[PDB]
Amino acid sequence: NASIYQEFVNKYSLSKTLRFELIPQGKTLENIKARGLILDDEKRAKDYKKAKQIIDKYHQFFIEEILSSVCISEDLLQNYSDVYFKLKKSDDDNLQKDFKSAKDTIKKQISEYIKDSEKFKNLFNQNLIDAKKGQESDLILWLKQSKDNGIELFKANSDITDIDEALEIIKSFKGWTTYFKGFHENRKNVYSSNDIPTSIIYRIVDDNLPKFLENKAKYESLKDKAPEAINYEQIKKDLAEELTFDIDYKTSEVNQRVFSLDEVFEIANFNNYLNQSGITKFNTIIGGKFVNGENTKRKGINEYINLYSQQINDKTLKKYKMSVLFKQILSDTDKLEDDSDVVTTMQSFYEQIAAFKTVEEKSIKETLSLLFDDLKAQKLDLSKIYFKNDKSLTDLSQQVFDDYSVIGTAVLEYITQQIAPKNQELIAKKTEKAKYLSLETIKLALEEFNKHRDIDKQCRFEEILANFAAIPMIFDEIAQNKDNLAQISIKYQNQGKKDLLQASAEDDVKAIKDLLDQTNNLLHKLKIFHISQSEDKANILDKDEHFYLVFEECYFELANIVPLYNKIRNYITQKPYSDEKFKLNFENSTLANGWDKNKEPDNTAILFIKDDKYYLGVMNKKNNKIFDDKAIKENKGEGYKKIVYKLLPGANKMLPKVFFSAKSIKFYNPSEDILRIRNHSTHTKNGSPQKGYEKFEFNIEDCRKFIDFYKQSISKHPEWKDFGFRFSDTQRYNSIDEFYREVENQGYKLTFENISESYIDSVVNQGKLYLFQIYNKDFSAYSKGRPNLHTLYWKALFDERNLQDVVYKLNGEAELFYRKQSIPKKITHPAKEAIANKNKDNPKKESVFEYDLIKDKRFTEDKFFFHCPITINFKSSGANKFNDEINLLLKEKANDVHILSIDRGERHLAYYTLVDGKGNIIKQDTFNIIGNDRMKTNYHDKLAAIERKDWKKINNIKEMKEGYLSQVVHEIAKLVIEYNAIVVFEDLNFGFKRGRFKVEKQVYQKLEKMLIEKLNYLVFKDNEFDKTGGVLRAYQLTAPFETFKKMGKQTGIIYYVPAGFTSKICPVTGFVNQLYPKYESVSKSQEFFSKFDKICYNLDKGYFEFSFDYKNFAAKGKWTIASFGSRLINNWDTREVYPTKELEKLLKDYSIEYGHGECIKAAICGESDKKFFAKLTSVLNTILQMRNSKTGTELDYLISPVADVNGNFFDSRQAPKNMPQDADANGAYHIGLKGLMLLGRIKNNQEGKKLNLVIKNEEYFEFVQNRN
RNA sequence: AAUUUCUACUGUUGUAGAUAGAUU
Ligand SMILES: [Mg+2]
Ligand SMILES: [Mg+2]
Repeated sequence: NASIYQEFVNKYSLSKTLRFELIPQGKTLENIKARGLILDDEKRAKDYKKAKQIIDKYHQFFIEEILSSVCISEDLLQNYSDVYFKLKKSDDDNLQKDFKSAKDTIKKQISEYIKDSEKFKNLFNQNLIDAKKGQESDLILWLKQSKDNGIELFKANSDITDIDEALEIIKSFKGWTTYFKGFHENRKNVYSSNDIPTSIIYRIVDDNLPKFLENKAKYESLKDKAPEAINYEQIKKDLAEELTFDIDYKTSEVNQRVFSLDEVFEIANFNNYLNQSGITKFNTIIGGKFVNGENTKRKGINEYINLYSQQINDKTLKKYKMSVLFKQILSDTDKLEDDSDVVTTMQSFYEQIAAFKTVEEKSIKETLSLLFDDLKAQKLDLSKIYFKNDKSLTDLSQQVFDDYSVIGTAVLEYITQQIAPKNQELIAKKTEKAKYLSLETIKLALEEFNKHRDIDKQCRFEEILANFAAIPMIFDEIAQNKDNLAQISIKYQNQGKKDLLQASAEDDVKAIKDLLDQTNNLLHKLKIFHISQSEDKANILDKDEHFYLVFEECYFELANIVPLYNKIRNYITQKPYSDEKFKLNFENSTLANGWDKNKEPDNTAILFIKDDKYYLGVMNKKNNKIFDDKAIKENKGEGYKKIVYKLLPGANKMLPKVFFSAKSIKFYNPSEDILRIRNHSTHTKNGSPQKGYEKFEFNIEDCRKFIDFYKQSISKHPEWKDFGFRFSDTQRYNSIDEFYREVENQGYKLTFENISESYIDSVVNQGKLYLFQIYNKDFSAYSKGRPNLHTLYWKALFDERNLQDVVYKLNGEAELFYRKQSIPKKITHPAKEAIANKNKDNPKKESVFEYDLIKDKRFTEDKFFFHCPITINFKSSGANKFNDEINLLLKEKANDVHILSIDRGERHLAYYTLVDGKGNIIKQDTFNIIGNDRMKTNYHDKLAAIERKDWKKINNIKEMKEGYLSQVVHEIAKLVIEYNAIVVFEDLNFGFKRGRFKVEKQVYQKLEKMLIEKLNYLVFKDNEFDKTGGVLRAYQLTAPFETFKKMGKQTGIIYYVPAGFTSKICPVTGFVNQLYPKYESVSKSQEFFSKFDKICYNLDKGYFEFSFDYKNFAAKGKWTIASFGSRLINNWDTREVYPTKELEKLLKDYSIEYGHGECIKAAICGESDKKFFAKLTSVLNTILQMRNSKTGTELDYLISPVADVNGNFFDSRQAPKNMPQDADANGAYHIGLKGLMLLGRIKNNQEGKKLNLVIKNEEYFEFVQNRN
């Protein structure tokens, strides 16, 4: 059996960055501290933190200015309003496309306007902090203007005192602009036109515009129905400052005057809002404002509606109240480093909750109590109020009705009888694909659903209303608990102390968590009402404007928990040490940007090799010529070997730029012919000719002529002449890109220069060069074991075997870092003193050490770090169309392939099954045990040992689980190569498992991702260097990871199949239970049992038999289930039940006589008694239960009611080795069967491009049943 | 209970596997 992956190696190139520690050598540290370089860069990091804040202030200013300047045409806004309001009442896919496009053209206008502005162009690049040509810095100009105009910008900021400091901080970065290269990338979004929730455009159109339109419609209707509601004269006198607007967009006339409430609500005048200042003005109009002298609040539109509602004593008028506009991004309104932060932030949050007053001017508790009481009182319109259809509704159904499926089944069935009573995608749109469901729909559906069910089993809508009537009671507990928190807060109020996370405080922490949990859970219950836009649907719906106005107002204030919850939790679970570090550049703006020899004086970083040890060194800025050609000539000696780095990147643009520019032109002497070639670009099929010259058709002789000129010029070039290019004969290539590729592949070359030890020692001794040793425990003298993979890669960079045909390449843009001391150095385990060994199975229970052992020693001392990127498979091309290649490879080699199916068990962390092409199981075992002869570690026992109330334990379990996964991906890899398999996982994107498992969906998703990334480059440490699977040749079975969503049905060699119906199936017969006896009602039970083909007693065998065809009741077949086994009945203690004896008892109890083996079907249908059918369906369900488990015994198994051709029943305990041994093994096995289907579809695919990797349940059932 | 970093460790100044850094 050859390895089907034997030739899948060196397939595609990918980048990786290796990490190492730098150990100062000789007098290096002494000189560095003497110059104080580290402290300077440390201050530079703090100045970075402040500098981000300054650049934020400039961003905020620019947002205001540009948005104030921006105008948008009335036609587009009116198109928006029209499609929007049309979309409210009727949801048409046409209006969906129309709404998206009408929205997108608004965003396009806003973005296209801002991007052409001058302040924006220099905003994200080097020119922001740097002075171009003569021009000074835009940011500095802004700061200087802010000092000249006497505005105090930074008074709010604690870090920055005054504008002079900000100017000095910004000037400090003038050559250091690269410090912000990451920062600017993140801020690039702020102005983006895409779907990002953090954008100025997104807030304008996606957030504020609908609210404004609603406010407009409420204003117009208010004028119509309530003409004297607003006092129009008085609002001008009070709010005049806000009523003043610079430009009227309706008439496009520029004049400064108070605007009429009619004018402010003109759709064209939205442009005066949409920026922070206008948003503030508008909001003041809506809600009113305060003047410091007055002592009373100036009334707003809303208060006028409120008071006029009092005069006429009408509650309807409040339905016209208006929602506040969202504040613009980066507006002037965080991280918890100590106990004071936890205490103060929590106190502030809950004080905000308690003191908040809604639009109705009552507390959140009072508002919600009044609100939900109204919903129960029926006063509200249930046609206009919606439940979100996500897990929130399922959770509601389970909460009140004790079944998650009731509501969904009820609405589906109700709508089915509604729109299609007589007899498909249409009903789905109305129910299953509906993003939000109306309360009216739920009530009607439930009533009609309850009409046919016994009063015993009925589920009532009044229960749901009572459920939400109950919620405000939670507030009382909150109010109580925070009072206790007050006393807890005082002891932890200390400013610098961390003691909250010590052991003595755990009880208080429990109190804190319980409080936060109560609030967070309260939010989760309310989350169902929230209206959240989801992609692929606008989710604009006709709604009660008062209900959602007050509810959204409460919800958004309450929703602040999740940031608070996450921050406090993160604080409690933080590790003893700290990972904080800051960048080290020694006096040089560009440190590692390239290793090139020509750029050595500029970049200042060089690499040495001494014996098997590797050293990095950095020349002092003043003396960077240390290694110039004369010096390496004078000092050549055998002590250290400096690395000579030569690279020709980007051949396509590099060759022409060098040969065809400036003085080089005269040197390289391009001929009149080849100059004609270049100008008209005849050498390129499609390329830009030199501007001013017209593109010509590709001519092959011309291209080859150009190649010849390039070769000649390479021979003349001083540096590239020594690269020793070996080129195919110029006549051989069909395209210029092939020559470029040869140039690029041979362009990277690494050589060494010997340097005397005395020269290195002296030059570091004088402070001229800083020498560090690149180190990890694999480089220690004591380390005889197997090295880290990264250690193998780093060693491989300089290996001669690698240098012949380059696999591992050295990359530029490396970085050095400094990490200060995070913890006291404590001797946890003194030497010569024995230690208990934590591993349960370890033979030696004690270990004795001659040297001290220090917990988390790496963080006890300051340390230097080095991050060096490298390129893997440099000569190989980029990765594309990988799945097609893999599928073809399987197509040819499918005779030899296997299926490795992995599943997260209920009693097992993970389980796998190797399956034959025919479907037999070659091997199955648990992943619980990770071990070699030295050590076996059982993660199942370890994990079960830990199991989780407090935050710290939950975190420890999660972290351990993720690390255990890091172990398991290797086992999977070994099995893949060994057995020639393909990995089959359950699909976690859609169709993920329902139940309770030892490994959560989120963690298992991590496992799938980790296995993808591991199979990107797969190396076995013991495999031979040159041979496949070795350091040079690593199996590449997967394309690089992209996103969880794009994993899809197949990634590389890994296939994701739906997990549905995996664990509930009979292995031999493929039996599935798709007919679920629920005992809906007596009559329905009679109909349900009547559909059975025949129900009788088998006299010879001794068990009852139920025979049926699914056609009468998704699944198809003739089954004839049996009662044979004993079933353990599912926390609370287990009892073993015998279905045969139970049925004997039930039938004997009634008139029915089974003892003759006559068919009972008619007699069963004869009884009208509730009790008979209730117990009968219960017994039948017991018969249908395949998985039986004892909670304490940790034993579960699968047995199936249907019989094979021999009449033997499948039992996991009596099962052979090629059949699943336990209940979880079944699920793994059937995941493999779905993979077998995918294997077959790969095997049989034809010239048609599309391979169908999606497995429908019908296909699943048919395949599984007849195959054996 | 030692680590470029992570998990489990003692597998002995480290052991097995994992490990794309930076940035927000
Ligand atoms: Mg090792
Ligand atoms: Mg540890």
